Amino acid sequence: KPYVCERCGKRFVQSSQLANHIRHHD
Ligand SMILES: [Zn+2]
Repeated sequence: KPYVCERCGKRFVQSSQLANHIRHHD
């Protein structure tokens, strides 16, 4: 899955979790 945190370089299998991840960078 091409879903990686542009903000810290961590990626996720789930698009939801990646957005959840980056939501914590908001
Ligand atoms: Zn991140």
